[PDB]
Amino acid sequence: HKSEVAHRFKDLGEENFKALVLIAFAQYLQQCPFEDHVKLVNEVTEFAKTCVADESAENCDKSLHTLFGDKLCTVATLRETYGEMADCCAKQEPERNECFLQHKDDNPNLPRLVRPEVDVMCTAFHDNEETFLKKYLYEIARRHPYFYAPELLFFAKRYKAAFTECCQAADKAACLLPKLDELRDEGKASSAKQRLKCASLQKFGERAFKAWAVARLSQRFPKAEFAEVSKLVTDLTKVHTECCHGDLLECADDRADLAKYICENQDSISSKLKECCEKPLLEKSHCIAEVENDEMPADLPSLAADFVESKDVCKNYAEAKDVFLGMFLYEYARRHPDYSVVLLLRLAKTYETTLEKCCAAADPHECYAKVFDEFKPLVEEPQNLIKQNCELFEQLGEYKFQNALLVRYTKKVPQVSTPTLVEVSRNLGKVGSKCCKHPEAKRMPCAEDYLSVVLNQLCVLHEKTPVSDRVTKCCTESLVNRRPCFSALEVDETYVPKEFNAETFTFHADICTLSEKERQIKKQTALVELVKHKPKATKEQLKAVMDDFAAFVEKCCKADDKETCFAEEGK
Ligand SMILES: CSCC[C@H](NC(C)=O)C(=O)O
Ligand SMILES: CCCCCCCC(=O)O
Ligand SMILES: CCCCCCCC(=O)O
Repeated sequence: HKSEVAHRFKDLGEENFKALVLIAFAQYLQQCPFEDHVKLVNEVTEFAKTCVADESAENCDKSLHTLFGDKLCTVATLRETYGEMADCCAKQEPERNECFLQHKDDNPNLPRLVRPEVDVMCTAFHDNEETFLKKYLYEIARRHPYFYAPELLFFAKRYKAAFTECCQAADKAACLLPKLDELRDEGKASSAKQRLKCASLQKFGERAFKAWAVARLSQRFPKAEFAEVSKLVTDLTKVHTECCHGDLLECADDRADLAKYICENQDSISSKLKECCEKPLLEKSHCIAEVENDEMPADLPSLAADFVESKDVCKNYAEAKDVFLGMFLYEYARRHPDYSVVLLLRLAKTYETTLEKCCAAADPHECYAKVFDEFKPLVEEPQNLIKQNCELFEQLGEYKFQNALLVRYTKKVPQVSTPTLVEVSRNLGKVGSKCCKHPEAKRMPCAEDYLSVVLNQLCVLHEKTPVSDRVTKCCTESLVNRRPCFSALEVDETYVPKEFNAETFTFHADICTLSEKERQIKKQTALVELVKHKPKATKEQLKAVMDDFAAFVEKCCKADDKETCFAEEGK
């Protein structure tokens, strides 16, 4: 339309409009209190309704980023609270928007959300239901400034249905807590997953994201032709490009169009989409992003015919390189659902390098004749890591598997901060519980693509305050080689041991009131400092103090002397 705020308001509806606007303000301004954002969203909602009445009204023709950007600069003393971020309000679009994306804090030093009692939450949900949900959208968006905004509406919908169903049940806690705990675990999984898509677009460009899109969509939709996948790749790229840039209104509007196009052409795409297109609009897009791999068509020809033994290999490649390379990736991904997306990108990167080198000779066919043999070592490298690590996880258990990976990556890069090393290594142990139970046919695609997400978490957490050059090297190298780069790292011998500090290993009775999951994080934190202090400590010596630690906390917390057991054991 002529008025862009009117086009999104009419397409998204008023309810989703207010929600996405609140997510936009909370991701950009994360430290601003909840009451300040409510005023801004309502003033945008009031202004949006005036443009729906007449698209030729005042200020209705300006861009969505100028509107949202000007409103962000109206909150007084933004420089006082956010420091030097207000220097970017003195800029013009799209420069002002680019810096507002630069100041997004992945770790925004916010206090952990203390969860009130179930009856208190059910009371607040009954008092002001509209305010209760807005607090959920607000608190989540601050701590996850790259959250998939259309998905966050779905989490908010299930967060509402949880309180609607459980607050009427006799045992409210037995109903609500399993749903709230599952929503939190699934929520952080969606955030870290979406952060990889944004980091791929911002750091490596659209070209690196389209290659990822061609691979995963071909694995998931093997029956669709290349022109149909290229249509879905181009549209899906536009959706995530807008969401990562802050275009949350255009993003959710374009995802609804993509989910509508996919569901209207299921026969040309996949057979697994039938049961999910019967769901509501917000639930429909969620499942399609997680639907199972469609059965690949039987009797497919070997890829040597089209790409190795052909006369126009260099002719078609020189005419359209990225198109010819895109066809190779689509044809290789649809046939191998047992490969990870990242592995398929390495093979496509390997095949591209060969054509650039071999098509220059006078006899190109004789040069790239054994190009597919070059893929053999690349396929076996992740399989050996997953086979060895799953054997280590199955014989140790998740918590012990985290500690084993914790010491491993702490010795690899001891410069990274302890809180970053703890969270990343804890999520590095969850891949064992996630997909070491899978057979080898589905073990590699899930294990490695999960590692790319968790390693990218270490990438962005270290990007803000770079303390180690080896992490920065493996992060900015080539994205697809992030896991091999990190896995090929060895013990950092140049690292000097950190000086001793007795205040780090002191404790109080507050650890006893903490939850079991929060208590082991307190224990894993001391293990990182222990490995940093003694980088040459053997694996069994680390157990003696950690086994001493586990029994010493259980002994002190169970006894009657509140702070005497902890203080007397401070020697
Ligand atoms: C539970 S999340 C699993 C990862 C997600 N789904 C599948 C089927 O791969 C994805 O496409 O990346
Ligand atoms: C809106 C439907 C998008 C489907 C593509 C999902 C790709 C993925 O992340 O696996
Ligand atoms: C199931 C595979 C688990 C991989 C954990 C990290 C392995 C490494 O890079 O040392």
